[PDB]
Order: sequence, then C-alpha cells, then structure tokens
Amino acid sequence: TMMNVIMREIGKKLDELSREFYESVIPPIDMYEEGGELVVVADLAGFNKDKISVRLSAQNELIINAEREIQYIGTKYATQRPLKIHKVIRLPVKVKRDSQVTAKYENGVLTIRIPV
Amino acid sequence: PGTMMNVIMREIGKKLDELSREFYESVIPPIDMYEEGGELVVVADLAGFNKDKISVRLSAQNELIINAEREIQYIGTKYATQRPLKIHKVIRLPVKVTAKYENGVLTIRIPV
Amino acid sequence: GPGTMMNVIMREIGKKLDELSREFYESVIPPIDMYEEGGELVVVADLAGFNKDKISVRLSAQNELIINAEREIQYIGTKYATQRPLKIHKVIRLPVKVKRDSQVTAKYENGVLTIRIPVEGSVS
Amino acid sequence: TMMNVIMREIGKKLDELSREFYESVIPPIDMYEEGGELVVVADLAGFNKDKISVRLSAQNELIINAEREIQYIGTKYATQRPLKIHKVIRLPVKVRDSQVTAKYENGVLTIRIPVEGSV
Amino acid sequence: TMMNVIMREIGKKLDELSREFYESVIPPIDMYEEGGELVVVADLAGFNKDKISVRLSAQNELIINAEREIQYIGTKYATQRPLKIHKVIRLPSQVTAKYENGVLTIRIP
Amino acid sequence: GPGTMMNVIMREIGKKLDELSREFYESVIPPIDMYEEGGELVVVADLAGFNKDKISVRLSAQNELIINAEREIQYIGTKYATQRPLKIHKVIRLPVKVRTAKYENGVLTIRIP
Amino acid sequence: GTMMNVIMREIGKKLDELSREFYESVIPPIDMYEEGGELVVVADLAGFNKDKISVRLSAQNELIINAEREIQYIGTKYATQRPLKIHKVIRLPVKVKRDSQVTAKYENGVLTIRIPVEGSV
Amino acid sequence: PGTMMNVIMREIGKKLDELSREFYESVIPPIDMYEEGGELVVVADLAGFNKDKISVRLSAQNELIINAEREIQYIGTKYATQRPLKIHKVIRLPVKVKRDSQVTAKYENGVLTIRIPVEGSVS
Ligand SMILES: [Cl-]
Ligand SMILES: [Cl-]
Ligand SMILES: [Cl-]
Ligand SMILES: [Cl-]
Ligand SMILES: [Cl-]
Ligand SMILES: [Cl-]
Ligand SMILES: [Cl-]
Ligand SMILES: [Cl-]
Ligand SMILES: [Cl-]
Repeated sequence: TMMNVIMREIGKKLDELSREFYESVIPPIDMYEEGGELVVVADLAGFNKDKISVRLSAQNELIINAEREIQYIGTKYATQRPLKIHKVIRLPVKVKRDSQVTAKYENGVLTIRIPV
Repeated sequence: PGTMMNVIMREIGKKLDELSREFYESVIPPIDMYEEGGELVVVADLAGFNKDKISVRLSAQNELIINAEREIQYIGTKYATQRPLKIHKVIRLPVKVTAKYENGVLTIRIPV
Repeated sequence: GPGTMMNVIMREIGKKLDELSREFYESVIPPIDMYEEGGELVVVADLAGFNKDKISVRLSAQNELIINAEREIQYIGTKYATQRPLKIHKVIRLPVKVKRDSQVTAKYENGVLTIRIPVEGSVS
Repeated sequence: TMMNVIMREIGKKLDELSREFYESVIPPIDMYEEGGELVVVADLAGFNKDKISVRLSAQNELIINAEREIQYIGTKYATQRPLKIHKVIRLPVKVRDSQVTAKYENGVLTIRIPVEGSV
Repeated sequence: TMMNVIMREIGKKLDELSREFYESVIPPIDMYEEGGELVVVADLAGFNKDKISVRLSAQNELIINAEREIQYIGTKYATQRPLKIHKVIRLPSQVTAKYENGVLTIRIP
Repeated sequence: GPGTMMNVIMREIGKKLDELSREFYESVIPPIDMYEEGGELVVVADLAGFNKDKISVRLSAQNELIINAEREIQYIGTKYATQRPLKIHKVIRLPVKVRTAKYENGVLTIRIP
Repeated sequence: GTMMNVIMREIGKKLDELSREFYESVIPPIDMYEEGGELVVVADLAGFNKDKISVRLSAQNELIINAEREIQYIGTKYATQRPLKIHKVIRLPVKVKRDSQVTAKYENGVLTIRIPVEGSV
Repeated sequence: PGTMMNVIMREIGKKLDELSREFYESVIPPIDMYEEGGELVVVADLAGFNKDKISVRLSAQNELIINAEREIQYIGTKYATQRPLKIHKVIRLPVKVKRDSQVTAKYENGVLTIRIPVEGSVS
C-alpha cells in the first residue's frame, strides 16, 4: 500500500507534503556489506536514542521503530515533521537471529551493524 | 482479455516500493512552520550535514531556499543508496516578508 | 518554484521502468500475428521455452482465443533478475466470426506456436 | 523513454498491443551468476542464429540484437511479433574486453559471460 | 488545493470517505437565473438556521458559511457528517435566503 | 524550458475540479455517522431535498446496509451549474455482526440490531 | 479511443516533443458560439488545402470535420509533429436542421463554419 | 460498495473531454523539424495570427522560442473558446546553433516556417 501513500500527495506542491506521507517514507537508508557485517545507515534528525528501537522478525527482514512528540507553538503552517516511524527492510543475506545487533545514533544519523 | 492500464498500475506499485536516492533528494526535508512573536520558524530534519555546507537564503519572490552538500564513501558492495548527496529545498512563505543547526535539525528564525 | 511532487513521481517511475517485472511479462507475452487467408484465421505466437504438452489452446464460449501455458524453472546460484514468465494465460478476441468448436490446430516449432482456425462461412 | 513506449499503449487491451512496444520490450531476461560465470537467459522465438548478434559495450551494459523478416499473407489483423530486437542490459557483476558464449535453442537464447574471479 | 482534497481519499472505499473530505465538498449547488434574478440551490443537512451565514466578501464572489456541533453517544464507528462548511461559489447587491427541509436557497439581482 | 505535458495535465484538471460533476456527487452521498448505543447500530445521513416517499432503505444479503433514494428536478432559465445529485445509491459495510428509519430536516436516521 | 487516453499517453513527455498521433486527435482548437440565429464554429487548421477538408453533419446531432494532407519530409528529420489526418467530431450544444445551408470558408489556416439554428428565420 | 479510484477516474475523464483554451496555448503549435543544407528548419501550424504579432527568438540555452499574441472579440453566447490567444512555445534544438546567427521566418496560410543556421555552417 506504499503506492497509495505517494498518490495522496500528487496534487501537492513540494512545500506542502503531508506528515502522514513523511511517516511512511522516512527514513532513507544506505545499506551495504563489509567483512561479514551487514551495515544500515538511516537518517533521523531530531530524535532520541531512548525512543529508537530495532528488531528482526522471523521472516528475514530488519525492522526499525522510533517515536517522538512535538509541542505545537503559535500560528501553525506545517505539520510535516513525523512523530511515529515504522520501517521494514527486506534482507538480501539473512543474518542469524542469534547474532548480536549494535546501533549507534549520532548527529541525527542512525547506524546499525549486523553480523552475517 | 484484460487492459494495459491495469498492468501499468500493477507495475508502478512494484516500482515505488523502494525509492531512489534522487527521490529523497527532492522530498527532504520535512518541515514545521509556525509564527511566534513576529518570528517565523522553519524546522528541518536533515541527515547530518556539516553546518558550514548548509546554506540558507531568502529569494526575491518571497521564497525561502534551503541547500546543502554532502559527500559519502560507498565502502564495499552497496545494496542500497537512499541517502541524498545534495539538497535543494524551496519553501514558500505564508506571511509577508539567523540559523541554528543542532542534532541534524535545522531551525530557521525569520523576523516579522 | 517549490517543485511538483507529481514531477518527482514521474521522474521516479521512469528510471525504474528500465527494468520490468516478471509479472509484467506474464501479462504481456506473447506477441501474435493474426491474418485471414483462404477462409481461415491464422495466429502465430512467440512462446520460447515452454514444452508442447504444457501449452494448451482453447476456443472460448465467447468469440475469443485463449492460449495457456505453464512451466517450472530451476533457480541455481545468485539470481539478480528473473523477467521471463513461468505461467502464461493469454486472451485474444477474434476479428471475424469463427466456427465454434474443435477445428483449430496448433503447431509448435522453434519456440513458435502457430494456430490455424477456420473462419465462419468457410467452404469445405 | 522506455516509459514512453509503455504510455503509448495505455488505452489498448492486452490483445491489441503494438509491435513497436514488443520490439521495445522483448526479450524477458533471466540473469544470474554461478561458477564464476554470469548467465543471461532470454526468450526469443522465431529467429535464426545467424540473425542474432551479441555485443558487450565499453560501459557496463550488455547488448542483444536480433533481426528478422516477415511474410504476411492475406488480410491481416494483428502484426505484433517484433522484427528488430535491441536490448541494452546493465549487468551488476563486473565484467572492457571479454569472451562471451551464446547458444540458441527452442527460441531460448543463453549467454554466458565470465565474472572476475572464481572459475 | 481542491484536487488535493480528492486525492487524500483515493485509497478509501466509498463508505470510508472522510469527514474533512465532506466539509470541503458540501454543498452541491444548482445555479440558475430567472427574470434578471439570480437563484442558488444548495443541499445542506442537519444545520440550524441561525448558524448558517451568507455574504459576498468580493465584488464577484459568493460565500456560504455554516457551522454545527455534534455530540456522539456510544462507541462511534464513523464520523462523515461535516461540522463546518465554507463553500465559496463564484458569481458570474442584495441576497435573500430561506433554508428549509435541508435545501438552502439564495436570491440575487 | 519546454515545459512538461504532465504539468499541463495537472493544471488542466485542477481548474475544472472547482465545479464538480453531479454524477460524482451521486456516488459520494450521503455522509453518514455510524455508532452503536443500547445494543443497537444507528446511522445518521445527510440527504437534503429528497422526499420521504422517494427514500428507500434496504438490508443486503451480504453484510452491507443499503440506502436508496431518488428525486426529480426541473431547471428554469439558463443553468450555469447543476451539481445537485438526482439518483443516490449509498452502500455501507458493517463493523459489528447484524436482520426501521426516520427522516426529518433532510437527515435520515436508521436503527438496526 | 477515448479523449482521456490520448492525453495520458503523453504524460511522460515534455511539451516540445509531443506525439503527432496526439496532435491528430486534438487538432483543431475551436471557438463555438450561437449568434443571430446561427451557430458559428471557428477552427484553427493551418497548412491545409480546402479541397482536402470536408464537413459532415452527423446522424446524431454533431458536426464532423475531416481534413487530410501529405507532407514529404526533406532532409534529416528530428521532429515530425504536424498532423496528416484530421477527424474532429464536435457535439453540438443546440439542435440544428440537417437540411441546412451551412457555409464553411477556409482562409489563412482558419476554418469558419456557420450553421442555421432550428427555429430561426 | 464502490471505490474512490473508480470514482476519481470517471471524474478525471469528464474534465478532459472538453479542453481549456489555456491548454492549447501550451500545446500549440505542432512543429516539423529537419536539418538540411547545414541549416535547421522549423515549420509550425500557427493558424490565425498577424505576421506583425509573431516574434521568434533564439534562446541562450540553444532552444527555439515562438511567441504569438492575438486578440479575439467574442460575440453572442459562447459555448467554447478552445482557440489560443497567447502562445509561447519553447523547442529544444537537436543540434548546436549560433545565438548570434541571423534567422529568417516566413508566414503563409497560417504556417510559420523558420530557418536557422546550424553551428559550423558556411554563409
Ligand atoms: Cl513494530
Ligand atoms: Cl540558488
Ligand atoms: Cl481458461
Ligand atoms: Cl548498436
Ligand atoms: Cl451519422
Ligand atoms: Cl467518418
Ligand atoms: Cl546535410
Ligand atoms: Cl534566455
Ligand atoms: Cl520570451
């Protein structure tokens, strides 16, 4: 149903893109393999490491979760910045569930290391 | 018999599953915009960029323009490259018409 | 100005449509040629890699021609792209009126399926 | 451009697809790598081996060309089967100069190009 | 803006069509003119006559404003009926309007 | 710059959507509320300008509730727009398992088990 | 087949590279208006010969405009957009007599057609 | 129950059946472009414009710009105005040409024929 999300915004100028669209599409991730390690680097500016969680379902995909809430002040024009985030990522080389996963969140950037 | 129009649609659904780098370059950043005390605040979620590289300008035609430049080394075999190398964001201003960069979040204060 | 999302969407789909899904082909394949000659409607289809037994030809109750074929493909090694169709269903609505049952026959050579069906009003 | 070949056929039903489109879209390829060889498999019915030409570009892409002539008889309604095939394929695995092997059977074209390393 | 409203509901089935949708859509109007008088015909429902407001805020514009409050008892499964209506028809100086049995009618020179 | 056809299509549909099709409205009507109170399901719907005799409410063999109504209108003088719907046929899918209505002031209220 | 389909095919195109097929279906833009007990249709149809254009009044109450021409392409061609065969079918706003004195004059690429309204002297 | 998509298309199709005058101002004119004799020619169907009112200019970005303005006086009740009043077609040129290059354009029977010297041409 990802396509359905994009469609709702076809009328909109790039200034006006919805928050709901952003929740779906965020985050952008680059992911690569090096030395028996599968690394994912995602982009989540303005979030707290307590609110970020990562997991792998039995099906071979990697999952990312993040919550935040934002206080609304004054005359409001934009609600774009996403509160909730849920991202499922298909995995090309299935890492063992047992293998440890380490995530480091720095400078609005999330990095995840996964052993092969 | 079926129709071509349906088949195209089924295809686009497949296509839009995993978005390009270029896509995200065009959409980023999501912004919050409010008016408090005769000041306009634009709040942008940016994957970390060096502060000096990030630039903000007010356009002549009542627009706000947000650019930024990044360089990334694609070490090893790359499965995906979603992240945006470059950014151009044009933002219309609601009302008639000083930047701080913290935790990858850009907060722009505009006098009014 | 600000930019159009629709533009972005369009720009996105293009580069992606360079590589087409296996499903897409399953619907689109085969190409055929259809002509009337000697009171007979001949149709020729490109179906590479399906065995003769697996391919089926049926005359529909509606005035249409249906080609059905299925296959199983071994998938060794690291698969990067798998565009070619495993199972085919194709429906063609005939341009002229044809005899209802059983006269059409099929020939399959060089991966090419040839059907010859007798037109209506033909003379034996 | 490929999308423009697709968009020109939107209205039509599946029985009515243009030959130009099929020329643009044929063949469907199966690509995988094994035994230090990258194998391409394409569906290409109604062609002669002498007419089928395979070249490898300077850029990463691999190109398949095929041509044939057609002999229409009588009143024709459908003419969809493609006369000239030209398919440029970007290959993921690394391959400037290489030794390519191609065998055509039963409309099926099998091309084997050796990737760096292995065997 | 108006096309953006339509596109929001594209995923949804005809029953699931949102409230915000309906607020923008309502009312469907029929416009005609008799004897050099202009007449407007609009389908508004479940609105109190006092709450409804009509004026022309531009030289050539028609604005209809309408508001209501709805309190929902029990578990509510859907809420499609609109709270506030701000349709802005455009006129192709005194307007007389009586709203009865849903139908709201406006009379212009 | 040459411009884009798509940009031209979007602009074209947009100018036209301000005034919408009466046939579009017919699909859309009515906006309904569905709540459950007193072990009963209630529907409130907005169908202004339609006669009580014209209105029909039926229940499906399927789970769905179905509202049917109809009306007739004659337009006097030149008509600039005729957005009003004439042939409504709403259908609603039901959340709670379900085998009776009152209409006033262009509003329909329906009660079900 | 439909008008919508004709537009859709060109969505992935810039304005300066629009298909000829598209132009054949879309040409000509017309002005249509009733005045003086007559219904006037003004069409923009350049590069044609009057001998090639024909006007039909249909079984249904619609006006059909047909035109056709040949253009031999000289040299190395980069763009062939201009229409070869026009077949514009226009639905009339008002009922008109079919047994009617209709006047279609071509001048400077502009086709002006006049049609008597039913019920006018 | 029906879907919004099916509903939307039905609406979309309706809005396209009859086309705006603005629409045509975008799409007009159709052009034929060929190169021969080391010069580039653009021939365009531009029916019903005064020759004086048409302007042709070579852009800084190797593209061709056709500008046409005309005034139409409407009479009686009007049921359609598809005819474009203002035209600004911008055409990307497939071969480098001189910005400085002298240009000739001819207007006859509502067809605009424009010839433009290609880069590397000899006068
Ligand atoms: Cl979860
Ligand atoms: Cl700039
Ligand atoms: Cl079957
Ligand atoms: Cl070549
Ligand atoms: Cl007829
Ligand atoms: Cl005809
Ligand atoms: Cl030459
Ligand atoms: Cl310029
Ligand atoms: Cl200019």
